[PDB]
Amino acid sequence: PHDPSFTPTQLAARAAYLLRGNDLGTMTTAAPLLYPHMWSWDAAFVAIGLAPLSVERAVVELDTLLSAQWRNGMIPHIVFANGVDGYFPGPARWATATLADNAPRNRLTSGITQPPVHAIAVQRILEHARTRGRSTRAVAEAFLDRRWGDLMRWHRWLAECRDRNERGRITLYHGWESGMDNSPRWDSAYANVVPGKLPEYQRADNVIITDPSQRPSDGEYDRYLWLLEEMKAVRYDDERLPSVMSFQVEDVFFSAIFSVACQVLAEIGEDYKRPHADVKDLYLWAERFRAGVVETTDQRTGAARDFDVLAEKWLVTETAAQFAPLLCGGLPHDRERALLKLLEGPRFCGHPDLKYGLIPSTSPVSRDFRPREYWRGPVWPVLTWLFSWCFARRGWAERARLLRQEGLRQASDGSFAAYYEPFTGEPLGSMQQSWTAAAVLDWLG
Amino acid sequence: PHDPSFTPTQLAARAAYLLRGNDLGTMTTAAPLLYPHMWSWDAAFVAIGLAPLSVERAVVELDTLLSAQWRNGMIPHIVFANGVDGYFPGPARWATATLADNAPRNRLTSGITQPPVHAIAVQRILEHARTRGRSTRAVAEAFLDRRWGDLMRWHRWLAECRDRNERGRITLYHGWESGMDNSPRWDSAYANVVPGKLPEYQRADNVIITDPSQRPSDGEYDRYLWLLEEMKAVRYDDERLPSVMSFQVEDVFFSAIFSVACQVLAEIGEDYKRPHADVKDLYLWAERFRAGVVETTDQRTGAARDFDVLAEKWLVTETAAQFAPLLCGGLPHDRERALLKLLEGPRFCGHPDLKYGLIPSTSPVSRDFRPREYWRGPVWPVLTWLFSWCFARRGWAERARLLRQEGLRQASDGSFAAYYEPFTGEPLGSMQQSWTAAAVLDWLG
Amino acid sequence: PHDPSFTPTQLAARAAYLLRGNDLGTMTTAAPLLYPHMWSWDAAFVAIGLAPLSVERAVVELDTLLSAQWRNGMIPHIVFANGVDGYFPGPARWATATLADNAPRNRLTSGITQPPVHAIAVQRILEHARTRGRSTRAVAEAFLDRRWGDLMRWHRWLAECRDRNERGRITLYHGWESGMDNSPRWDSAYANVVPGKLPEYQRADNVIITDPSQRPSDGEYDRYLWLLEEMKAVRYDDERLPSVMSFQVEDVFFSAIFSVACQVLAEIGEDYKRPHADVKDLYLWAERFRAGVVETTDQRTGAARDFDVLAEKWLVTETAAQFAPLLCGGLPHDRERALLKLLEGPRFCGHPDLKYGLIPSTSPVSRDFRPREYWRGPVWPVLTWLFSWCFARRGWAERARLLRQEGLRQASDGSFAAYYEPFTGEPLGSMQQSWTAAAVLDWLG
Amino acid sequence: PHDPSFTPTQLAARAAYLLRGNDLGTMTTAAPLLYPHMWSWDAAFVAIGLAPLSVERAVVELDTLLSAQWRNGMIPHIVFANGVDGYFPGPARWATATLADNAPRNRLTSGITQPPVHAIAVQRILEHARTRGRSTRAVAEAFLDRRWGDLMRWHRWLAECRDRNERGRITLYHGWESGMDNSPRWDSAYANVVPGKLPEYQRADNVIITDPSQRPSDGEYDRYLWLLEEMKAVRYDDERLPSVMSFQVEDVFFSAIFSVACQVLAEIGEDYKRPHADVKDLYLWAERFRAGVVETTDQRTGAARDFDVLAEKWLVTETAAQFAPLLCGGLPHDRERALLKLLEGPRFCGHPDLKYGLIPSTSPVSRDFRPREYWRGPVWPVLTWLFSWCFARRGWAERARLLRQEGLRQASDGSFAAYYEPFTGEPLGSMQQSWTAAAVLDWLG
Ligand SMILES: O=C(O)CO[C@H]1O[C@H](CO)[C@@H](O)[C@H](O)[C@H]1O
Ligand SMILES: O=C(O)CO[C@H]1O[C@H](CO)[C@@H](O)[C@H](O)[C@H]1O
Ligand SMILES: O=C(O)CO[C@H]1O[C@H](CO)[C@@H](O)[C@H](O)[C@H]1O
Ligand SMILES: O=C(O)CO[C@H]1O[C@H](CO)[C@@H](O)[C@H](O)[C@H]1O
Repeated sequence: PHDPSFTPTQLAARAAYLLRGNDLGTMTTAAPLLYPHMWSWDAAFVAIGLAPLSVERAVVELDTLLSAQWRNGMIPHIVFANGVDGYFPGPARWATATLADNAPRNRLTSGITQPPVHAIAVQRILEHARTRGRSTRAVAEAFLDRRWGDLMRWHRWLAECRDRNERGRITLYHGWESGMDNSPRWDSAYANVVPGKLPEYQRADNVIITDPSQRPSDGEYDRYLWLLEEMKAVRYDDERLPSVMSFQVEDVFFSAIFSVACQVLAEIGEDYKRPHADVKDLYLWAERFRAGVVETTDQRTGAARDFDVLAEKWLVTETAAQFAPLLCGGLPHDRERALLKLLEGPRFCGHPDLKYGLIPSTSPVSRDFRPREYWRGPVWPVLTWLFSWCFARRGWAERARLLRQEGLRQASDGSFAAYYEPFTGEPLGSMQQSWTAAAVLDWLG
Repeated sequence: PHDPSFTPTQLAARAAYLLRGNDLGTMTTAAPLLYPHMWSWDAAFVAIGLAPLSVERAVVELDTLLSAQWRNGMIPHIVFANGVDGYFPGPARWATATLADNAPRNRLTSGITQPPVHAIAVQRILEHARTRGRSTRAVAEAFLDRRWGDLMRWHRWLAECRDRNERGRITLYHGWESGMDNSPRWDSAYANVVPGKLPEYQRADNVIITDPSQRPSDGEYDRYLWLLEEMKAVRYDDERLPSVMSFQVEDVFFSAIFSVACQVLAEIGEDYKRPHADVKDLYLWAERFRAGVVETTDQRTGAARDFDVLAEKWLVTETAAQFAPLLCGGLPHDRERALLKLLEGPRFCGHPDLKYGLIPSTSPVSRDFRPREYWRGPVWPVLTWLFSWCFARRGWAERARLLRQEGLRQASDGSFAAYYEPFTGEPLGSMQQSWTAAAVLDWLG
Repeated sequence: PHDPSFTPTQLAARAAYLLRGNDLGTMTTAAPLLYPHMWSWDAAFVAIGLAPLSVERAVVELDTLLSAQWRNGMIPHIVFANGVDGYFPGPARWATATLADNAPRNRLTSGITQPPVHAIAVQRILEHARTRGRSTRAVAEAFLDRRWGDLMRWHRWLAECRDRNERGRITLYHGWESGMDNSPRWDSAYANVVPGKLPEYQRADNVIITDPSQRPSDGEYDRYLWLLEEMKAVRYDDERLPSVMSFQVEDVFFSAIFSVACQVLAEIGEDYKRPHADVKDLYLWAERFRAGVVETTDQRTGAARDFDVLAEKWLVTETAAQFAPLLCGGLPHDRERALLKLLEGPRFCGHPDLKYGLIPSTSPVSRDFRPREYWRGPVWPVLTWLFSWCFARRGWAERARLLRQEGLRQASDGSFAAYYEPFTGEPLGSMQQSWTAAAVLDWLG
Repeated sequence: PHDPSFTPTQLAARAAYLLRGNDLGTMTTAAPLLYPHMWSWDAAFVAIGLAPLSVERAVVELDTLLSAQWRNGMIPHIVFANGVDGYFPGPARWATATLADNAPRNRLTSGITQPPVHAIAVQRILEHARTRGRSTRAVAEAFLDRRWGDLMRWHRWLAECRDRNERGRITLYHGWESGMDNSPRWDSAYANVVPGKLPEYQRADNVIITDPSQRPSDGEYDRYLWLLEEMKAVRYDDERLPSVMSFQVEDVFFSAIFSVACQVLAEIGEDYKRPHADVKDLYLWAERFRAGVVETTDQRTGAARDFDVLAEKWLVTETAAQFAPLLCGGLPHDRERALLKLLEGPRFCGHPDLKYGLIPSTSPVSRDFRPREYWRGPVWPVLTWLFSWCFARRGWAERARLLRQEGLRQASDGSFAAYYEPFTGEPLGSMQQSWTAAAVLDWLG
């Protein structure tokens, strides 16, 4: 009644209880109702949240994700659970098992990718394992032995097939690959997707999630599905995709994450005596994509811009993706101070109506802002976690601590919502979201 | 390495993670390997540990236990899980489904009982539910509606069938019913059990638990099983059991718990407008068994004694059961001060070699003390929990806090062992014990 | 900014910082400017707050107060700091140094008393000292050797001089002695106090606290000061006050505190082998004042009433003092359930407009309620602490816990105010009150 | 008894209690009896410890130190408390009031300096103040207005007067200025200090700390005091010290601190709009001293070496000062990995006999190691704090965390010692050291 918040220990217990409840055996669902399968970057966050509970089970999560890796290195964004339906588009719609020569054997997966946060999860598992003694270190190190080459092939497929022109930015062929499906970032690119006649479909996500204010519209999923048809018509061939996709964007946030991931993976490889050629490639990619992120930035504010490859125009929007350069580094001193000022000022974390000092997914003063609508305004604990972890790595200890502290306060209701209304703090969307429990577990220490 | 202990939040998360991992769906195993079924007083502790995580699931645990209640009110001490084997004596050995007219339908259970801590679990669920708002209160109150009469019938069967002469003490027909199977308390009663030819058996608990120093011997399980044959030969008939059992003891610790349970259940019934006749009976039983506990006590020390009904002699041993009167109250002032002095002095919590200020199951200076052997010396977190909760209820706030604090320190290794070596703090016995996680969760708040 | 409150460690640090900043050397001021001297029941709370910081300095605080005890055993309610002004009425107005034959020789004091919480402070000092090792235990035990006789003389003075008819209630000759100067409890008794020729004066208290809504009015002060003239005219002679005092009330809250204090001090004397005749006297007084409190109570609700000795009339008001019987026990079971229901319902802690689940000094629905006016409504952390500590001693562990939780949450702003607006939570009166810091330190542990 | 340590809240409270008890009013003593005056780098730590208690009082502590700054910008290492004795050498021995033209007019000080951690204290004060609201921010900002020029003059004095050749390292004329009086770093430099006619004296430091194994020897003090005679003979003239001083060493640890401090103060001047020419100077010095530190380093391990200016020889010793480059950055990637390996391995933090995972002041395997002797081996919480804070600024969040965790665990005894025996954990030297309390308060948050 008077205080619906949970104590830190009650909150940690409930978060761990949620993670174990979402565990199907070898994979954790992204969320029981809305997302009853394994999602790629949710799984990396899940592995971080499991690392304080069981290094063995955190490793199993990544082991299961990488068993679904495509022949060519791509980590698909969904690994479908054995016979679980409920979700759409499902494996039948994707048809990767019969169409894609690179699809894995005895996993059903999607045909698209998602951001490479996995090296970060590996670092956190390693750091936990080193606090727990010899046998737990053995587990983490045996994992590195098993999966280092798979991780390299993941990073190499991004660097060679989604940055074909060595521009230092990752090209996406669907907004789902950004992790921020309905972000204002992609409105103008989706606006140029004109679909033909697409096979008949019954939407599945809105049956469970009632409120249309906290879900995407019906015109969105028509184009969302047309892109799937385009990929199918070329059997998900990497060499043919540029010739046919009606959606081709360089995602600057995805690219900054990849830069950071490369640097983290490189330092792991140094510490664990991995092949020198692998470490050298990872440092080369880290620097290339740092450079590719900085090339997009506004000269006065430092704001990073996405790039629409088909239209050949910078996508200028006011979302949290503008702060990509803060994650990977590389901006000139003055331009970075300018970007921190934007982050902390009234267009983002300093907006006077915000309940928490946290980063809204879209600026409240932007014309595209919708306080309830996924990535068009709400605050996402997973973004708070990622910014706070990257800020700590830049040496911004106090900024990272402020994000953690406000993130823990917002999460203390124990809804483990995927996102929160930025003004009222109302939990929104799916409750029971695995990666919000994971963020809380990693924060609480 | 330097500090193998977990922080309070890490420990709470791991405890909740263990409880959810031990959940079969509607019941929680007492321990994954050694005890893969539902045990009666473990389940009550499990429900307490679940109450901070999910009032709904805490209620389900007790709902599942009471669906196995016998026609006559007895709560059996094991509810066997659907088809899980591994344990012995199993349902085949017990044969209650075909022999006992009172056995439940579509549960497999044992034919013996275990201490009535369930009202305490109900209180803790109620107290949690009242902090969580209207819908969670509705769940707890709907449970009371469903199960109040079952709880009354539980208490009434103890009061009328295991205290047939209204002496205010519970008679047991097997040491397993005490919850402290191999306690020195029962050595002289087991010594008078001479068995015939008992059906051939292969012990199951020692296959998983290697060390014979932390398990009971082979002569113990021969008599343990002979008693089972005696109960079978009279189809578990309550009226016939006194005529035939070779083991009949009044358990003073069990009786003190029942007294406390009656008082707790009575106060619940007052608060939730249960029938007046039920509340009045519960207060009558609380006072009868308080009186029955006090009648056993040594006039100088207050130590409570068990009673061997067949031998007609007070069982004088130096175990933690001597402190039964401290739980239920009723001793004269001076005699209670004397008993607290014994509890805190060098024969128990004040012994100079103890690692924690906690109650050893048997006094280290006793001839029967074995530092590694179950209830013959080790410290059990479940006993710490129960003494600390009962002490708080007597108003001994500081004593209760000291027990909690030392219990949390001992448990901070995260083994969730059932018992610990009293001198070195080594975790012993089964790890992953549900009710040790439960105690930690309730303590941490 | 986004959350003004402090973490538990920051709060504990700031409480300790305040307590040391108010330390004049051997005494601690009740508040820096408003109350720049030693108050008697504040000093007990101060000693409780110092015990986790320094047992040696906690003992010093009580040594200093007891060095000011009158020759007849009275502990006076103010011990003035040498050569400190800024509080009225000061030493010159009281004129005890010149008029009172029983006043101390090396100290300047007031000529009235205050509630006997001192034994509770001695119990907290002893409980802290027992956890800290041998040299610290010796410090606490030497304090007992040195001051047990003084504590007995304090309790004996109250029992014989302020309960001359052995009614088991404490008579007060000034509302200041209740600790609740402007409580509605005293309104009708004050209306019968007619000041005669009262020598001129200027308040100093409302030059520091200038908001007129937070302190008593001029008219109330004229009566407060006139009572001093009546005492001074008989030179503070115990034997003459009944014949001359225009204010004579039996204070049931003070009486319940005394009952508890006697029982606490008796238990200490048993533990530390004090003379048996003293322990016997203390247990006798504990019971006598318990019965005297219960004798006052409403037959339906259990509410305790003060008694106007001059008017020979029960004083019926709706203040926190009604709950006196919950502190000391003694009510029939049914009427204590009713009384608890009154405490927890809409007239007190369950009032729907309260910011915290705490006890307002006057019921929000009483005609006498004033949300800002001292003891006429505001929430006082000192009352919270006493209720929570005494509840825990009754065995009401969850009730005590909830009051402690809500008190920490209210106190988390770090103002250390003496009282708070019950609806908005605004801190009122003087900031930096030592006994609020002390409550916070004891709660946080 | 069973666990001597304190909870985080009890520890925080006791740290704050100590800091306020050492407060003389406008300055805080370094330790009650041993160091009963204001030491310069202790005072910076004191200001860090006060910032979560009172921004106003933290600012006062730095105001008091800066009011004692010399006319040429030097911050002297002792500001003597008015009319306080018990420390030698006191104001009369130093004779700065009479001999030093640059000494302050309203203050008595020493005639040597100490490391410039002051800018780090200003950053912590500002970070605290930004979380506390408008009036508190104004207090911190007014401090900046009032003292920025003084801080610049401090940094400028070091950069121009103690690095006259622009080598980017700070020359010291007394081992006391390093903060590490008896470090093995200075042994060979001290062996070349020959006292002439040295006026008689009695130590006061080893009358308080009487165990001869914890303080420097008589022979060391004769050299310490003779250096004072050489300074006094040239009236503390910066321009003459190079010609007369028998002790002239470049201190690489002091130099790294200065590099960090310059960078911190530059960042503050940018945030708070200080003159651009000042920010430019600070960034220039930051880089110059970073390069001067790196120039000293071992080509294989990265270890930094001090330089004996008179002997023109690198000083190779195995102390914590070797790790100077980790504070300020600048090493090539490979050699910093080597240096981190040295810090974490068996020669320092990974030595198998260490009670805590902390940095001993001298390596346990060095011939110079002495487990009790001041800076020749003991673990100093001040070093832990500086390393952990600077590590976090490098982005090594887990390394910084581990040092903070081990430092809290060592400090949890509440002794607030300045240094600890590396193997047993025994607190050494003076208890009640303010800057250990300050580190604990900052760590606990
Ligand atoms: O891809 C989709 O169909 C839906 O995507 C949403 O759910 C995923 C699982 O939680 C997240 O991985 C995404 O970030 C989020 O936007
Ligand atoms: O009954 C048995 O066969 C074995 O009994 C042991 O295991 C049970 C499950 O943990 C506990 O309920 C008992 O207290 C404990 O003694
Ligand atoms: O006695 C007075 O003159 C003023 O009294 C107030 O201040 C005292 C010091 O905090 C408290 O002890 C009282 O309870 C409170 O009513
Ligand atoms: O300078 C001195 O005479 C004595 O020096 C010691 O005491 C100081 C105060 O704590 C510290 O600042 C030094 O680091 C430490 O070495």
